[PDB]
Amino acid sequence: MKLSDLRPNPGANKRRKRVGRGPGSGHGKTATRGHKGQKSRSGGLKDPRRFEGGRSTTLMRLPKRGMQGQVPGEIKRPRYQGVNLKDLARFEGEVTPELLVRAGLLKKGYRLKILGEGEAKPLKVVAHAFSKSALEKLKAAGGEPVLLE
Amino acid sequence: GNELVRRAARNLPWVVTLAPEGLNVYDIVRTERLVMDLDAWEVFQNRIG
Amino acid sequence: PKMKTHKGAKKRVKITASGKVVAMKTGKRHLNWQKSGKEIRQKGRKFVLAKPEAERIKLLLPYE
Amino acid sequence: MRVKMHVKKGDTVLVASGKYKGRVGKVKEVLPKKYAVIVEGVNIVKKAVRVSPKYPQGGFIEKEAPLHASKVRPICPACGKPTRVRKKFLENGKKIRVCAKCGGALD
RNA sequence: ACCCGGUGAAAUUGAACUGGCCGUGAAGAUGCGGCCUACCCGUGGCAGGACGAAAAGACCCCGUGGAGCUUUACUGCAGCC
RNA sequence: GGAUGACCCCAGGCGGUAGGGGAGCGUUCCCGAUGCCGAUGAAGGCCGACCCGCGAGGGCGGCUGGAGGUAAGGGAAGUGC
RNA sequence: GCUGGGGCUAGGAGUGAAAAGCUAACCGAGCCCGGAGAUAGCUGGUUCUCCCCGAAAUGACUUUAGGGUCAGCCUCAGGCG
RNA sequence: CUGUUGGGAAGCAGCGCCAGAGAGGGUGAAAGCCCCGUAGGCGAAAGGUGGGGGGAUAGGUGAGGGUACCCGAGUACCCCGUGGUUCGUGGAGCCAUGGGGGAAUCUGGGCGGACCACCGCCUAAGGCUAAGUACUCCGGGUGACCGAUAGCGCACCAGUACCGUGAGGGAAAGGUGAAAAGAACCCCGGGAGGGGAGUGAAAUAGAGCCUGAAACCGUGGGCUUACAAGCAGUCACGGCCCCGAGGGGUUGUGGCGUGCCUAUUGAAGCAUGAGCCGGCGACUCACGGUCGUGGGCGAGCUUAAGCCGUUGAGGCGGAGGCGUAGGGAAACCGAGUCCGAACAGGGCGCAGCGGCCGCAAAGUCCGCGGCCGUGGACCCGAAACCGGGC
RNA sequence: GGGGGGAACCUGGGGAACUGAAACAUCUCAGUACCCAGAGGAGAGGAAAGAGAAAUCGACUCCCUGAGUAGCGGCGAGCGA
Ligand SMILES: NC(=[NH2+])NCCC[C@H](N)C(=O)O
Ligand SMILES: [Mg+2]
Ligand SMILES: [Mg+2]
Ligand SMILES: [Mg+2]
Ligand SMILES: [Mg+2]
Ligand SMILES: [Mg+2]
Ligand SMILES: [Mg+2]
Ligand SMILES: [Mg+2]
Ligand SMILES: [Mg+2]
Ligand SMILES: [Mg+2]
Ligand SMILES: [Mg+2]
Ligand SMILES: [Mg+2]
Ligand SMILES: [Mg+2]
Ligand SMILES: [Mg+2]
Ligand SMILES: [Mg+2]
Ligand SMILES: [Mg+2]
Ligand SMILES: [Mg+2]
Ligand SMILES: [Mg+2]
Ligand SMILES: [Mg+2]
Ligand SMILES: [Mg+2]
Ligand SMILES: [Mg+2]
Ligand SMILES: [Mg+2]
Ligand SMILES: [Mg+2]
Ligand SMILES: [Mg+2]
Ligand SMILES: [Mg+2]
Ligand SMILES: [Mg+2]
Ligand SMILES: [Mg+2]
Ligand SMILES: [Mg+2]
Ligand SMILES: [Mg+2]
Ligand SMILES: [Mg+2]
Ligand SMILES: [Mg+2]
Ligand SMILES: [Mg+2]
Ligand SMILES: [Mg+2]
Ligand SMILES: [Mg+2]
Ligand SMILES: [Mg+2]
Ligand SMILES: [Mg+2]
Ligand SMILES: [Mg+2]
Ligand SMILES: [Mg+2]
Ligand SMILES: [Mg+2]
Ligand SMILES: [Mg+2]
Ligand SMILES: [Mg+2]
Ligand SMILES: [Mg+2]
Ligand SMILES: [Mg+2]
Ligand SMILES: [Mg+2]
Ligand SMILES: [Mg+2]
Ligand SMILES: [Mg+2]
Ligand SMILES: [Mg+2]
Ligand SMILES: [Mg+2]
Ligand SMILES: [Mg+2]
Ligand SMILES: [Mg+2]
Ligand SMILES: [Mg+2]
Ligand SMILES: [Mg+2]
Ligand SMILES: [Mg+2]
Ligand SMILES: [Mg+2]
Ligand SMILES: [Mg+2]
Ligand SMILES: [Mg+2]
Ligand SMILES: [Mg+2]
Ligand SMILES: [Mg+2]
Ligand SMILES: [Mg+2]
Ligand SMILES: [Mg+2]
Ligand SMILES: [Mg+2]
Ligand SMILES: [Mg+2]
Ligand SMILES: [Mg+2]
Ligand SMILES: [Mg+2]
Ligand SMILES: [Mg+2]
Ligand SMILES: [Mg+2]
Ligand SMILES: [Mg+2]
Ligand SMILES: [Mg+2]
Ligand SMILES: [Mg+2]
Ligand SMILES: [Mg+2]
Ligand SMILES: [Mg+2]
Ligand SMILES: [Mg+2]
Ligand SMILES: [Mg+2]
Ligand SMILES: [Mg+2]
Ligand SMILES: [Mg+2]
Ligand SMILES: [Mg+2]
Ligand SMILES: [Mg+2]
Ligand SMILES: [Mg+2]
Ligand SMILES: [Mg+2]
Ligand SMILES: [Mg+2]
Ligand SMILES: [Mg+2]
Ligand SMILES: [Mg+2]
Ligand SMILES: [Mg+2]
Ligand SMILES: [Mg+2]
Ligand SMILES: [Mg+2]
Ligand SMILES: [Mg+2]
Ligand SMILES: [Mg+2]
Ligand SMILES: [Mg+2]
Ligand SMILES: [Mg+2]
Ligand SMILES: [Mg+2]
Ligand SMILES: [Mg+2]
Ligand SMILES: [Mg+2]
Ligand SMILES: [Mg+2]
Ligand SMILES: [Mg+2]
Ligand SMILES: [Mg+2]
Ligand SMILES: [Mg+2]
Ligand SMILES: [Mg+2]
Ligand SMILES: [Mg+2]
Ligand SMILES: [Mg+2]
Ligand SMILES: [Mg+2]
Ligand SMILES: [Mg+2]
Ligand SMILES: [Mg+2]
Ligand SMILES: [Mg+2]
Ligand SMILES: [Mg+2]
Ligand SMILES: [Mg+2]
Ligand SMILES: [Mg+2]
Ligand SMILES: [Mg+2]
Ligand SMILES: [Mg+2]
Ligand SMILES: [Mg+2]
Ligand SMILES: [Mg+2]
Ligand SMILES: [Mg+2]
Ligand SMILES: [Mg+2]
Ligand SMILES: [Mg+2]
Ligand SMILES: [Mg+2]
Ligand SMILES: [Mg+2]
Ligand SMILES: [Mg+2]
Ligand SMILES: [Mg+2]
Ligand SMILES: [Mg+2]
Ligand SMILES: [Mg+2]
Ligand SMILES: [Mg+2]
Ligand SMILES: [Mg+2]
Ligand SMILES: [Mg+2]
Ligand SMILES: [Mg+2]
Ligand SMILES: [Mg+2]
Ligand SMILES: [Mg+2]
Ligand SMILES: [Mg+2]
Ligand SMILES: [Mg+2]
Ligand SMILES: [Mg+2]
Ligand SMILES: [Mg+2]
Ligand SMILES: [Mg+2]
Ligand SMILES: [Mg+2]
Ligand SMILES: [Mg+2]
Ligand SMILES: [Mg+2]
Ligand SMILES: [Mg+2]
Ligand SMILES: [Mg+2]
Ligand SMILES: [Mg+2]
Ligand SMILES: [Mg+2]
Ligand SMILES: [Mg+2]
Ligand SMILES: [Mg+2]
Ligand SMILES: [Mg+2]
Ligand SMILES: [Mg+2]
Ligand SMILES: [Mg+2]
Ligand SMILES: [Mg+2]
Ligand SMILES: [Mg+2]
Ligand SMILES: [Mg+2]
Ligand SMILES: [Mg+2]
Ligand SMILES: [Mg+2]
Ligand SMILES: [Mg+2]
Ligand SMILES: [Mg+2]
Ligand SMILES: [Mg+2]
Ligand SMILES: [Mg+2]
Ligand SMILES: [Mg+2]
Ligand SMILES: [Mg+2]
Ligand SMILES: [Mg+2]
Ligand SMILES: [Mg+2]
Ligand SMILES: [Mg+2]
Ligand SMILES: [Mg+2]
Ligand SMILES: [Mg+2]
Ligand SMILES: [Mg+2]
Ligand SMILES: [Mg+2]
Ligand SMILES: [Mg+2]
Ligand SMILES: [Mg+2]
Ligand SMILES: [Mg+2]
Ligand SMILES: [Mg+2]
Ligand SMILES: [Mg+2]
Ligand SMILES: [Mg+2]
Ligand SMILES: [Mg+2]
Ligand SMILES: [Mg+2]
Ligand SMILES: [Mg+2]
Ligand SMILES: [Mg+2]
Ligand SMILES: [Mg+2]
Ligand SMILES: [Mg+2]
Ligand SMILES: [Mg+2]
Ligand SMILES: [Mg+2]
Ligand SMILES: [Mg+2]
Ligand SMILES: [Mg+2]
Ligand SMILES: [Mg+2]
Ligand SMILES: [Mg+2]
Ligand SMILES: [Mg+2]
Ligand SMILES: [Mg+2]
Ligand SMILES: [Mg+2]
Ligand SMILES: [Mg+2]
Ligand SMILES: [Mg+2]
Ligand SMILES: [Mg+2]
Ligand SMILES: [Mg+2]
Ligand SMILES: [Mg+2]
Ligand SMILES: [Mg+2]
Ligand SMILES: [Mg+2]
Ligand SMILES: [Mg+2]
Ligand SMILES: [Mg+2]
Ligand SMILES: [Mg+2]
Ligand SMILES: [Mg+2]
Ligand SMILES: [Mg+2]
Ligand SMILES: [Mg+2]
Ligand SMILES: [Mg+2]
Ligand SMILES: [Mg+2]
Ligand SMILES: [Mg+2]
Ligand SMILES: [Mg+2]
Ligand SMILES: [Mg+2]
Ligand SMILES: [Mg+2]
Ligand SMILES: [Mg+2]
Ligand SMILES: [Mg+2]
Ligand SMILES: [Mg+2]
Ligand SMILES: [Mg+2]
Ligand SMILES: [Mg+2]
Ligand SMILES: [Mg+2]
Ligand SMILES: [Mg+2]
Ligand SMILES: [Mg+2]
Ligand SMILES: [Mg+2]
Ligand SMILES: [Mg+2]
Ligand SMILES: [Mg+2]
Ligand SMILES: [Mg+2]
Ligand SMILES: [Mg+2]
Ligand SMILES: [Mg+2]
Ligand SMILES: [Mg+2]
Ligand SMILES: [Mg+2]
Ligand SMILES: [Mg+2]
Ligand SMILES: [Mg+2]
Ligand SMILES: [Mg+2]
Ligand SMILES: [Mg+2]
Ligand SMILES: [Mg+2]
Ligand SMILES: [Mg+2]
Ligand SMILES: [Mg+2]
Ligand SMILES: [Mg+2]
Ligand SMILES: [Mg+2]
Ligand SMILES: [Mg+2]
Ligand SMILES: [Mg+2]
Ligand SMILES: [Mg+2]
Ligand SMILES: [Mg+2]
Ligand SMILES: [Mg+2]
Ligand SMILES: [Mg+2]
Ligand SMILES: [Mg+2]
Ligand SMILES: [Mg+2]
Ligand SMILES: [Mg+2]
Ligand SMILES: [Mg+2]
Ligand SMILES: [Mg+2]
Ligand SMILES: [Mg+2]
Ligand SMILES: [Mg+2]
Ligand SMILES: [Mg+2]
Ligand SMILES: [Mg+2]
Ligand SMILES: [Mg+2]
Ligand SMILES: [Mg+2]
Ligand SMILES: [Mg+2]
Ligand SMILES: [Mg+2]
Ligand SMILES: [Mg+2]
Ligand SMILES: [Mg+2]
Ligand SMILES: [Mg+2]
Ligand SMILES: [Mg+2]
Ligand SMILES: [Mg+2]
Ligand SMILES: [Mg+2]
Ligand SMILES: [Mg+2]
Ligand SMILES: [Mg+2]
Ligand SMILES: [Mg+2]
Ligand SMILES: [Mg+2]
Ligand SMILES: [Mg+2]
Ligand SMILES: [Mg+2]
Ligand SMILES: [Mg+2]
Ligand SMILES: [Mg+2]
Ligand SMILES: [Mg+2]
Ligand SMILES: [Mg+2]
Ligand SMILES: [Mg+2]
Ligand SMILES: [Mg+2]
Ligand SMILES: [Mg+2]
Ligand SMILES: [Mg+2]
Ligand SMILES: [Mg+2]
Ligand SMILES: [Mg+2]
Ligand SMILES: [Mg+2]
Ligand SMILES: [Mg+2]
Ligand SMILES: [Mg+2]
Ligand SMILES: [Zn+2]
Repeated sequence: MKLSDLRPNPGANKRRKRVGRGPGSGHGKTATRGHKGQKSRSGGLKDPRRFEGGRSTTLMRLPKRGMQGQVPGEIKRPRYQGVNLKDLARFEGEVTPELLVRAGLLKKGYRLKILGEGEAKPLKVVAHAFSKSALEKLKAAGGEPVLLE
Repeated sequence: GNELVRRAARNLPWVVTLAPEGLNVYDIVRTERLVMDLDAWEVFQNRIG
Repeated sequence: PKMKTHKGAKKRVKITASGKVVAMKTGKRHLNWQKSGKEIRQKGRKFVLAKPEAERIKLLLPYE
Repeated sequence: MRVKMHVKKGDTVLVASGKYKGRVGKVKEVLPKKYAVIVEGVNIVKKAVRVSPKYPQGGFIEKEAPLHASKVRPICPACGKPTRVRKKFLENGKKIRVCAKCGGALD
């Protein structure tokens, strides 16, 4: 295998579309922009995601809902992330927040709550909270739920 | 990893010289043959492990 | 530079788990006295935005 | 700072390349700015001269044309061979050109 | 002005092998149809046509274009109380 | 059919502006290349009624020119008027 | 009254026996450089080849009407059949 | 080193040799070994630097107990007007301060987003402080940077010529040849210019100099043209010329035939643009998004800045990001959740293929491509607006 | 001792407008362009009357990140710790 054999698979590297390069190309002259109007201009239209030709927009006619907050901003409160029993299936012995963090299950800065999906395993699981069903299943499967403060 | 060896071979038109920390596929594919130290073979196996 | 989130949308709308866009029904902010209980009640629910408009609004929320 | 010339007026050199290759002669002049040497009876050209006080009867004269200095190799006064030059430091402790084939001074 | 010797521009110019009538044609045709007329090339003249040249109509409208001006338009500011 | 873009056979489609899609040509530069073509003549220029390609193009030959050019296969753009 | 020489007043400012006159051959706001590649929903222009498909000039809404957003109509990929 | 072809060898041939040096530039063409260099080493009396090393010096240093002396004033602090901050008057704190009022010395005071209490944090109204950061007039190194309309405005005697009262504006213009060997001398000519001679491998390389396209101008030749109606061609046939059952050139007659581009419902159009030729000339890039796609890995995927290495070598780095759970304004609950009195009803949500193996896949990372957002964002063009100058 | 100069860079004192908001005034552009003063090879900042919830951290500067998050906003365009 040498350099002259090194080759991308079909489709991996595709040719660009080049416009305004002649009649034969299919993209000459107007360069696929049609004739005149704002959209054909350099700079083009207002943001198509929002603007609607001057009329009150779809978005702006909908009502606001909920607490939007106010200065000085987000109120610090403990935050929970749920991990399901099924996600605990891979572990042995003792599971803790730091282990679930490391496994890629639990995000940092989040308190750990166990949720009921899947089957419980006889494990000592250490967490900041449990759903009712998670608690039931873990007891029944012979595990030891330890509740933090 | 032997500097003395690399210095002796480096000026040869048909030889490309590398320390094992520098092993890279462009240089492998460039050349018809691969020649390695047992020592170099070892850091290589560590790298791909 | 990275896209900015449109806060006007972020305050009016939510992207559901399957990527639908849900908003509060319009038309009960005021002038309600002569509106039937059926009107008030039904306008108190969320509704799913029509597909073409939802797609536009989602594009305004690149980090949700 | 200065043009490096491996040859000087008027050591004996071999003309190693060009129409006059193989020729041997003394170095009449050295012209660092063109990096060139004049070698006796080598690279002769026919030059037209006007009827003048300098050249009554006029006609043509013969001239030695410069040679690119790399075309020229000094001949060792010791072993009589064309050679590259080396530098040697004396006790003096000056530096001299010496022949590469044997070790003789070229001056 | 014209002719001979000397020197020698310009706007303009898709290319041209560039006629009349009656028609037709984006509605006023050297250029299409039918017919009529017409050997090839100039020089001095005339201005009817080439919708002749010049100037991206200055009228008129349009642009959520501009500028000067006005006021009991709006909102400010100087200044004065 | 044959098994796979191996080529053959039968059949049907193939006017086209805005525009969508597909497949290619060529230009500059990099890897290939410490290679290879090159003064027994590079690039560029001028011919050609010749060869290949649907075409964009590519060969080849004669002349000019006088020192550079650069393959199969890939990469990147100041890439075609 | 005219006029030489030496001076002063300038850009929303000067100066004006008043014409929006004049302020270095175009002044309803000088010139130069800079913001600056201002902005231009307007006009113009937009460059190699071949192959398949192939529109619209409608509706709703729009300080909108020669511009837009959505729908309709075209195209390509995957799926259904 | 030799031979060989050549004006010339470095090409080709034979036989060698160096290499910690086969980066690169030259030499008459294409050279590791001819030259300048390159690898590897060496070098400063003088001046500059010296953040590294060494040495001085300045400076540096207890414990309880009592005393309540001191601890930055038109200051804090409150009010009024305003600025800064993400904060546009907002529940509006904090930091700064133009005006008015105006303290206290630790049992003093400021802060933790009005305010109050509690609980903490901190020590205002004096000053200094390397390094890590920014820039590029200057020197150097290196380009999937330019190659004389490009690249700086300037490769060249350019911020020049020239334009402008001035501020200011602002060009064009590179190449003989290996070597000047740059053409003695003769000939026509006042000179210019040329013809010989001569140099050169080459002189349509002769200095108005490499190559030398195109428009454009001319000389010579072939065919053709003065009864003819034309977007200039095309199809056919015949004549003549040329190269040798074929082809090339030319065009007499006959047939057919409304330039190109733009803009338009519609143009040959008497609608736009273009004298002709050559060269310059317009859909890009960064970051983010969204689909598609080629791979990697897969309940996981992936690193950023840096750090080490390299000197066209790659690696380390898990901070962080996306994903693995949703629903609710939220408290919160969770395979559910929200509305509700509801165990009602509804909204938004929740569940691979083969013989442990393979395979496929959520997802995610990277490449590529379409399109979108932000920037001048396809290119060219205003009238104007503003600032500082003249 | 000062004065004046220096391509950018830096700090301070002043400080627009086009533009964007498909009009426009708050808002944006932007504390940008520009003017001025000063500094130096850098400049600024700097040793908590800090942060802000961790029973925590420990000068300042700079890069990554946090994060287009928190918030701000004719709650518009946008702005943005
Ligand atoms: N340690 C090494 N051999 N490094 C690679 C070679 C270094 C240098 N580029 C050479 O080829 O001579
Ligand atoms: Mg590409
Ligand atoms: Mg692209
Ligand atoms: Mg394509
Ligand atoms: Mg292309
Ligand atoms: Mg084309
Ligand atoms: Mg296409
Ligand atoms: Mg098309
Ligand atoms: Mg066109
Ligand atoms: Mg266009
Ligand atoms: Mg298009
Ligand atoms: Mg397109
Ligand atoms: Mg388009
Ligand atoms: Mg167009
Ligand atoms: Mg149109
Ligand atoms: Mg159109
Ligand atoms: Mg157009
Ligand atoms: Mg139109
Ligand atoms: Mg238009
Ligand atoms: Mg359009
Ligand atoms: Mg335009
Ligand atoms: Mg533009
Ligand atoms: Mg626009
Ligand atoms: Mg309206
Ligand atoms: Mg929030
Ligand atoms: Mg704060
Ligand atoms: Mg146990
Ligand atoms: Mg090498
Ligand atoms: Mg080597
Ligand atoms: Mg190699
Ligand atoms: Mg190498
Ligand atoms: Mg809002
Ligand atoms: Mg409502
Ligand atoms: Mg209400
Ligand atoms: Mg209310
Ligand atoms: Mg009623
Ligand atoms: Mg009722
Ligand atoms: Mg009622
Ligand atoms: Mg109700
Ligand atoms: Mg996020
Ligand atoms: Mg999420
Ligand atoms: Mg020397
Ligand atoms: Mg020789
Ligand atoms: Mg000899
Ligand atoms: Mg000496
Ligand atoms: Mg006469
Ligand atoms: Mg005359
Ligand atoms: Mg003609
Ligand atoms: Mg005629
Ligand atoms: Mg009629
Ligand atoms: Mg007409
Ligand atoms: Mg008529
Ligand atoms: Mg006629
Ligand atoms: Mg005709
Ligand atoms: Mg006709
Ligand atoms: Mg006719
Ligand atoms: Mg007629
Ligand atoms: Mg007729
Ligand atoms: Mg007639
Ligand atoms: Mg006449
Ligand atoms: Mg007339
Ligand atoms: Mg007349
Ligand atoms: Mg006419
Ligand atoms: Mg007329
Ligand atoms: Mg007329
Ligand atoms: Mg005209
Ligand atoms: Mg006129
Ligand atoms: Mg006009
Ligand atoms: Mg115009
Ligand atoms: Mg007009
Ligand atoms: Mg007009
Ligand atoms: Mg007028
Ligand atoms: Mg008028
Ligand atoms: Mg009108
Ligand atoms: Mg008007
Ligand atoms: Mg209006
Ligand atoms: Mg309008
Ligand atoms: Mg207006
Ligand atoms: Mg106005
Ligand atoms: Mg004005
Ligand atoms: Mg077709
Ligand atoms: Mg296709
Ligand atoms: Mg190609
Ligand atoms: Mg090309
Ligand atoms: Mg390059
Ligand atoms: Mg190479
Ligand atoms: Mg090469
Ligand atoms: Mg060869
Ligand atoms: Mg030849
Ligand atoms: Mg080339
Ligand atoms: Mg050809
Ligand atoms: Mg040739
Ligand atoms: Mg060369
Ligand atoms: Mg080529
Ligand atoms: Mg190549
Ligand atoms: Mg290739
Ligand atoms: Mg490759
Ligand atoms: Mg271009
Ligand atoms: Mg007087
Ligand atoms: Mg006077
Ligand atoms: Mg006077
Ligand atoms: Mg005077
Ligand atoms: Mg004045
Ligand atoms: Mg005065
Ligand atoms: Mg002035
Ligand atoms: Mg003015
Ligand atoms: Mg002004
Ligand atoms: Mg003004
Ligand atoms: Mg005035
Ligand atoms: Mg007067
Ligand atoms: Mg003037
Ligand atoms: Mg005047
Ligand atoms: Mg004005
Ligand atoms: Mg004037
Ligand atoms: Mg200026
Ligand atoms: Mg600007
Ligand atoms: Mg402009
Ligand atoms: Mg405007
Ligand atoms: Mg284009
Ligand atoms: Mg069709
Ligand atoms: Mg309609
Ligand atoms: Mg509507
Ligand atoms: Mg309407
Ligand atoms: Mg209107
Ligand atoms: Mg109308
Ligand atoms: Mg419009
Ligand atoms: Mg649509
Ligand atoms: Mg259909
Ligand atoms: Mg579709
Ligand atoms: Mg399909
Ligand atoms: Mg030769
Ligand atoms: Mg010979
Ligand atoms: Mg030889
Ligand atoms: Mg050999
Ligand atoms: Mg090397
Ligand atoms: Mg080399
Ligand atoms: Mg070399
Ligand atoms: Mg060679
Ligand atoms: Mg070569
Ligand atoms: Mg060499
Ligand atoms: Mg060295
Ligand atoms: Mg050295
Ligand atoms: Mg003490
Ligand atoms: Mg004590
Ligand atoms: Mg006291
Ligand atoms: Mg204090
Ligand atoms: Mg004091
Ligand atoms: Mg205050
Ligand atoms: Mg503020
Ligand atoms: Mg404030
Ligand atoms: Mg508020
Ligand atoms: Mg505040
Ligand atoms: Mg407080
Ligand atoms: Mg205060
Ligand atoms: Mg105050
Ligand atoms: Mg205290
Ligand atoms: Mg106190
Ligand atoms: Mg305070
Ligand atoms: Mg306070
Ligand atoms: Mg605090
Ligand atoms: Mg608080
Ligand atoms: Mg307290
Ligand atoms: Mg504190
Ligand atoms: Mg300080
Ligand atoms: Mg230090
Ligand atoms: Mg410092
Ligand atoms: Mg520093
Ligand atoms: Mg630097
Ligand atoms: Mg430099
Ligand atoms: Mg180039
Ligand atoms: Mg080059
Ligand atoms: Mg030039
Ligand atoms: Mg230039
Ligand atoms: Mg040239
Ligand atoms: Mg330039
Ligand atoms: Mg320069
Ligand atoms: Mg220039
Ligand atoms: Mg120039
Ligand atoms: Mg000059
Ligand atoms: Mg002037
Ligand atoms: Mg002057
Ligand atoms: Mg100027
Ligand atoms: Mg030359
Ligand atoms: Mg020369
Ligand atoms: Mg030569
Ligand atoms: Mg004479
Ligand atoms: Mg005579
Ligand atoms: Mg003469
Ligand atoms: Mg003559
Ligand atoms: Mg002569
Ligand atoms: Mg001769
Ligand atoms: Mg020859
Ligand atoms: Mg020749
Ligand atoms: Mg020639
Ligand atoms: Mg020549
Ligand atoms: Mg040459
Ligand atoms: Mg020439
Ligand atoms: Mg010529
Ligand atoms: Mg002739
Ligand atoms: Mg007749
Ligand atoms: Mg006849
Ligand atoms: Mg005919
Ligand atoms: Mg026939
Ligand atoms: Mg024939
Ligand atoms: Mg013919
Ligand atoms: Mg014929
Ligand atoms: Mg017939
Ligand atoms: Mg016609
Ligand atoms: Mg027609
Ligand atoms: Mg055309
Ligand atoms: Mg046009
Ligand atoms: Mg038009
Ligand atoms: Mg029209
Ligand atoms: Mg019309
Ligand atoms: Mg016509
Ligand atoms: Mg016409
Ligand atoms: Mg007209
Ligand atoms: Mg026309
Ligand atoms: Mg028009
Ligand atoms: Mg013209
Ligand atoms: Mg022409
Ligand atoms: Mg051209
Ligand atoms: Mg694009
Ligand atoms: Mg770009
Ligand atoms: Mg991009
Ligand atoms: Mg993409
Ligand atoms: Mg991707
Ligand atoms: Mg991977
Ligand atoms: Mg990883
Ligand atoms: Mg993030
Ligand atoms: Mg939520
Ligand atoms: Mg409730
Ligand atoms: Mg439910
Ligand atoms: Mg359901
Ligand atoms: Mg897989
Ligand atoms: Mg994947
Ligand atoms: Mg898109
Ligand atoms: Mg921009
Ligand atoms: Mg711009
Ligand atoms: Mg752009
Ligand atoms: Mg764009
Ligand atoms: Mg003006
Ligand atoms: Mg304005
Ligand atoms: Mg104005
Ligand atoms: Mg104004
Ligand atoms: Mg001013
Ligand atoms: Mg001073
Ligand atoms: Mg100074
Ligand atoms: Mg400041
Ligand atoms: Mg100051
Ligand atoms: Mg300020
Ligand atoms: Mg400032
Ligand atoms: Mg101002
Ligand atoms: Mg404004
Ligand atoms: Mg703007
Ligand atoms: Mg803007
Ligand atoms: Mg905008
Ligand atoms: Mg606006
Ligand atoms: Mg606008
Ligand atoms: Mg306006
Ligand atoms: Mg504005
Ligand atoms: Mg601002
Ligand atoms: Mg600036
Ligand atoms: Mg200064
Ligand atoms: Mg520094
Ligand atoms: Mg400092
Ligand atoms: Mg302190
Ligand atoms: Mg985050
Ligand atoms: Mg701001
Ligand atoms: Zn010797």
